[PDB]
Amino acid sequence: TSLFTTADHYHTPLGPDGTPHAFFEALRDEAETTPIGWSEAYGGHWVVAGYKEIQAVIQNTKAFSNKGVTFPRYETGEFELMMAGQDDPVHKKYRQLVAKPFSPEATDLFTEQLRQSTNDLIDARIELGEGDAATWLANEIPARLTAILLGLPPEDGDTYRRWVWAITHVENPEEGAEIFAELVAHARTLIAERRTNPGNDIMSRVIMSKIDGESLSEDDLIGFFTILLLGGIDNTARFLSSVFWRLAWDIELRRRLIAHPELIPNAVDELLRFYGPAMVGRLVTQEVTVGDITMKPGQTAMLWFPIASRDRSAFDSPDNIVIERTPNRHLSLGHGIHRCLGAHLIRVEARVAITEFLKRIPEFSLDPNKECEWLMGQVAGMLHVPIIFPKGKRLSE
Ligand code: HEM
Ligand SMILES: CC1(C)O[C@]2(C)CC[C@H]1CC2
Repeated sequence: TSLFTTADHYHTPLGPDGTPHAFFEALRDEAETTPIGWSEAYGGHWVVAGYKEIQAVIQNTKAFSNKGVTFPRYETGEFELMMAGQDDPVHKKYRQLVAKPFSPEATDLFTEQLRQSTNDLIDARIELGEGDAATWLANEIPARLTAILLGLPPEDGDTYRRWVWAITHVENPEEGAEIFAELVAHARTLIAERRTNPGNDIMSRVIMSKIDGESLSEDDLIGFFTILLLGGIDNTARFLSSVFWRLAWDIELRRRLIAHPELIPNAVDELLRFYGPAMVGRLVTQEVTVGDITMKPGQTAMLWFPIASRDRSAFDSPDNIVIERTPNRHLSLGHGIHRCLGAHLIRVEARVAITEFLKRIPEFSLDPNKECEWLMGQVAGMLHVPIIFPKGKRLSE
């Protein structure tokens, strides 16, 4: 009996705790014998579970193309994801356009506004003594951050979330395409507006940019817009929700982060290893052998990062969250040329999220009368995290 045969990142068996982690652990155990397995899901594809096997695939850009980065493909109409859905040299040229504003020295400029924002969000419910940490904080912190990066109105998080849902989760493909078409319409307007009155934001920047003497097509710009929006409203929101969930019941982890704030960055790294929501696909472009398996052009490999992150040959006590873990060479933010662009910014954002929350609400728990909900997908993490806590006081009247 092989767990690879019906492995499906959108349909992962959930254990009693609410998460797919029992299943991830079982699959990790099997992968010690079989690091790469065939799944009959999505018409048939390779599932890459072993840590060193994922490293081998991800370093091989000659045989594995990022044209298959989403599998099954995200609903983005005729548009593609900039950087993430491209290979070199096209890929490298586009990333260079936004390398500078995503560098650590540039993104640190947001840190104090991130603290203020997180605190203002906490204000909204602290007097109430209950709330969904996902909808209330985990979703909102990166949505607002993302809106600032894209030069969008920060109060329209619900609109941006509807678009993201269409791209990633809506099942009816007519609706999904229709709703992605709305994004495109809003994106065209914004681009036209930044064209005449540019600002400091990333969109303004890329609109004013030039590759090989030529300005980018509108479709390219829409691609930039789309992936950046995804990085925030999907990936970060789900990661932060899972973290809030863990802190809600794991009183031992919680008291330590409060007692050792100097440990928070390292714990964020460990949390990324443990609750890293993402998996990515690769399109096989030439015959290639990895370990025991020979893959063929046209086939797709899903890189199951969460399983690699629990590989006993790469991490000691992989099933434990050890906040002092170092080094921690997890794959939650990718590796190689497609390594997460947000990287340092997401670390700072997670650090601030956690620090201010524990500072304001050091005691809380899961709501016994409302259900948690895990969202399965290529990006997987908690969607609803209802909590209760002793009523507090706002900082800002
Ligand atoms: C917890 C939050 C996040 C996680 C877990 C995550 C995960 C990842 C992973 C695993 C990759 C590798 C893709 C591959 O190998 O094909 C990647 C790439 C990428 N990420 Fe994210 N991400 C997060 C947040 C963000 C944010 C906030 C942004 C931007 C605002 C962003 C922008 C990008 C871009 C542009 C790429 C492609 C870079 C390239 O192709 O060179 N991400 N991400
Ligand atoms: C899952 C992940 C990491 O996020 C996006 C936005 C970028 C790369 C892939 C696919 C889509």
